[PDB]
Amino acid sequence: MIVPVRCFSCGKVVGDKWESYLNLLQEDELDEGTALSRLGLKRYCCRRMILTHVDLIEKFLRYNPLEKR
Amino acid sequence: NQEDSMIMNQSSIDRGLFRSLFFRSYMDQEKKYGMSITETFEKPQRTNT
Amino acid sequence: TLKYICAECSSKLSLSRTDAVRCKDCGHRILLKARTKRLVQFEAR
Amino acid sequence: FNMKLAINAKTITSGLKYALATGNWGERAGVSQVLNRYTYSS
Amino acid sequence: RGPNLNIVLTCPECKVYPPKIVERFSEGDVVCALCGLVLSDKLVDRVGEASNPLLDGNNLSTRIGKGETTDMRFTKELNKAQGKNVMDKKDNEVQAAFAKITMLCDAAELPKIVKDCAKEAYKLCHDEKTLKGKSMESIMAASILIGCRRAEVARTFKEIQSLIHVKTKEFGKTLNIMKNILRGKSEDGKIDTDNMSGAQNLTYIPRFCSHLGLPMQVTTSAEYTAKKCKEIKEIAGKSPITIAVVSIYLNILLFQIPITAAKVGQTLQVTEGTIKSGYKILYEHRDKLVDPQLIANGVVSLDNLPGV
Amino acid sequence: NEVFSRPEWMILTCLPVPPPPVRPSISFNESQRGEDDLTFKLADILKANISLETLE
Amino acid sequence: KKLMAQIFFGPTYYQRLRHMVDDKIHARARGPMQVLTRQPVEGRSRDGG
Ligand SMILES: [Zn+2]
Ligand SMILES: [Zn+2]
Ligand SMILES: [Zn+2]
Repeated sequence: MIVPVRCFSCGKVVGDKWESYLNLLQEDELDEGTALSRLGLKRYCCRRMILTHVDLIEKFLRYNPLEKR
Repeated sequence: NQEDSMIMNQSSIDRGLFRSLFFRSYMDQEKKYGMSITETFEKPQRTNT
Repeated sequence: TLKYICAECSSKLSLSRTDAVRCKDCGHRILLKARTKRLVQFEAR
Repeated sequence: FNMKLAINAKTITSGLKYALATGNWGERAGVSQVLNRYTYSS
Repeated sequence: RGPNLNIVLTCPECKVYPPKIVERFSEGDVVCALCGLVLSDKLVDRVGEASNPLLDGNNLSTRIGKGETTDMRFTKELNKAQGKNVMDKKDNEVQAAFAKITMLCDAAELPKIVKDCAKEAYKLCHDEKTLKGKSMESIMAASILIGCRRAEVARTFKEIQSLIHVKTKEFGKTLNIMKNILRGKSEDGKIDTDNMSGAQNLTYIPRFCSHLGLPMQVTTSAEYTAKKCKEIKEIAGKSPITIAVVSIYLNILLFQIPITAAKVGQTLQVTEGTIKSGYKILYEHRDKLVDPQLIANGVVSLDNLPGV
Repeated sequence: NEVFSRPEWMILTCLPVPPPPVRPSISFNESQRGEDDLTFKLADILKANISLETLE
Repeated sequence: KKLMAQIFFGPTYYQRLRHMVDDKIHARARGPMQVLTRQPVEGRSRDGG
């Protein structure tokens, strides 16, 4: 639903690189491989965590809140 | 892992690997048995229920 | 009385056992009960 | 003659609902089943 | 007047009466709460038929139908033999009345409870000396009218008369007779609440507005107007239908919906003169017949109401 | 068998009625009462038997 | 220590199925009996045998 905080295999913190990953892809016109290496994810266990992630939270946010303050 | 079994990583499980939700819904109605007997939603007391 | 919330217009209502289940503002017939205001503890594991 | 009683709307409504709510088609079985929603592929 | 045949489970050791008994459903045991002694073990939690004890009393019957293999000759004669039963004939009349009540209620798009109440009302008040010289049509309509009132979905006399062909004379007399029967049996063996009051004009407004297609905001305002409409003696004695319809018409012009008085009367079969005649009296109490929040907010202004 | 099985006894003249345990009455919500299928069949036999007695 | 053999190592897609042990484990020492046959009822959810 949202980017996992840590890598499952080794526990490296990858939850703080989602926005950076998206910025590299969009603004810098970098391919997925270069963006991951730029972010410092060398082990393919970390690469798949960010490469294969699906951001479903954005889809949920389209719905109006059930309770509004 | 013999005979179609497997070994999973506990650390990966702790971090949230293959961890899912589960929702169960319960339905109930205030049936009205004709014209006299009827039901209501209430917190019953041991002295009256 | 207890407080309920409309499922469409998000109106926060207060209903009694005699009041009919419906939104007095928009008329929607489904009301979501308000979340508890009492603290609930969770483990971060 | 009362047209409101000559034509009963429950015959069409009840028959279609019963045939769709249950599998029985008529008045074959298993024609209608509860849609699976466990996953999108299902 | 009969054998007791009653068993009370009490702990032989504790001897405290009445006892504290806990039913361990999962363990299927009845155990004393004080000492833990088990008083009864091996507790018990399609091979049956759905039976309704009240509307059908104690009547058990079975139908004869075709199977995987069957000759048509046998089915016809057996059905013919079954019909010619003297004892089952008496109950068939009540069932036949129930079937017609079901048809009338179903054709009216009424809820299931309304149909159930009508059937039950007929059964309770049938086979009585008072209601013997009254047409069966009036009996069914009165029960249906009674059933609607009980379920907070009360209808009008004209609404029910549209389906069941019965004049006002017999219907009103039958209803008064039917009401007395229920009231007599009620305390003797509840029945009515503030809903049973004849006027109850608040319940009709939501349905009348729906026919006109007005928004719920107009309907809510009409309810408030009708609620305060009973404080004026000059119109308090008017029929509930006129009170509700006139209140609806007043709010229609207040909110400026392009619906003329002719349409309001035509759809609800209320004379146009009555609508204008009633509106004139209500025009003198606009201050007390308009919601205060709505006027304060500014959605509706009293200046928008035409004056004569 | 003379003692136990005679040909005449294959024709039913008196019908034994099984006890309630064989045909228990179940309850779904305990405000509605349901009866076993055997109970209705026994009721049908009684209704038919009474009808025949009155007719004859 | 090194394993004398080399392991086929790489990522793979796996899916969690609906079958979980917590929804199948059940035991009964005693419990409710059927009204008709007076034998242990059927069903884990009803403390059956
Ligand atoms: Zn990693
Ligand atoms: Zn609302
Ligand atoms: Zn004890």
